[PDB]
Amino acid sequence: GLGYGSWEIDPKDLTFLKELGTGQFGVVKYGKWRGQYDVAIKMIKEGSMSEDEFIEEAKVMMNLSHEKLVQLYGVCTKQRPIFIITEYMANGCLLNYLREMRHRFQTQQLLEMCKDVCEAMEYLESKQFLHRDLAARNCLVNDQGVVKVSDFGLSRYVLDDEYTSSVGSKFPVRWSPPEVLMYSKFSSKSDIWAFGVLMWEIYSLGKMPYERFTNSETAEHIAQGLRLYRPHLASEKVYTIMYSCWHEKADERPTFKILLSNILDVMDEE
Ligand SMILES: O=c1[nH]nc(-c2ccccc2)[nH]1
Repeated sequence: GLGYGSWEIDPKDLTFLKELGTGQFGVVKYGKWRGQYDVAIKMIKEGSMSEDEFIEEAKVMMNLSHEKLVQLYGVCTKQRPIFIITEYMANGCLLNYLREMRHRFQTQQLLEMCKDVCEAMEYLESKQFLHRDLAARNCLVNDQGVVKVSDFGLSRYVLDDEYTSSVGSKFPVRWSPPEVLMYSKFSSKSDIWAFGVLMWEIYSLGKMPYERFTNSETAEHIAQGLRLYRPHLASEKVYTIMYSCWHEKADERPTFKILLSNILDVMDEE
C-alpha cells in the first residue's frame, strides 16, 4: 500500500513466533505475515551491511524464482534495523542437518540434495547471477527434506573486511578455486568449484573440507594442484562428478547444465 514499493514489506504485518538463532548479520526469527504465511525474518545488525546497495539489489533478487532457491519476499526498509523476509525452511541449515547422525541418510538422499542445489545453480547460471559464496552453510532444508540455496549474492554487501578479503580470517578459502585465491578472479567457474566442494560436504556428512589443514595450508595445497579426495559414501561416478569441478583450468570445468545431466545419469544408474 501507500508508502511501499513492490520490494517493501510492512513490518506491522509480521507476527514473531520463535528465535531461529544468529547468523552473520545477526538475529533470525520465525514468524507469520498477515497472520497466516510462514516467513523467516533476518534482523540486519547495524553496520554489518551496505544497505542502500543491498536494497537496490533486492529488486533483482525478488525476480529470481525457482523452486530450489529460497525465495526473497521483501525487505522492511527505512527503520533500524532493516529486516529481510524470506521463505521459511523448517529444518534449518544444511550443514547442521548433515551432521545429525540420527538421519541415517541413504546415498540416494545425498544425491538428491546435490540435484536440488544443482537445479538452483543452473537457474542462477541461466540468469548470469553468481552466488559468490556457495557452501553447505548457505543452503537450507524445508519440512519435506528439500534442499534450497540461500543468500545468493549477499556476500557483495558484507562490510566486515575479514569476510571479503581473500586474506581475511573469514574468507571462504576452502570453497575457492586457485584463480580466486591467487588473483580474485570470480566467474561462473568459481561457483562450479564451490559446488564440487559442497557435493564433498554432503557426501562427507558435513565434515569441514581439508579438515586437518589451516586456511593457509589449504591455499598452498590447492594452488600446487592437489585436491580433496573421495568421501567413503561417494561412488566412483559421484566422485568423478565432484572432481570435475576442480580442474585447475577454469574453462575445463563443466557448466551447471552439464553437472545436472551427469547427476541425473548417476541417479538412473545407481
Ligand atoms: O532464510 C531462512 N529461511 N528459513 C531460515 C531458517 C534459518 C534457521 C533455522 C530455520 C530456518 N532462514
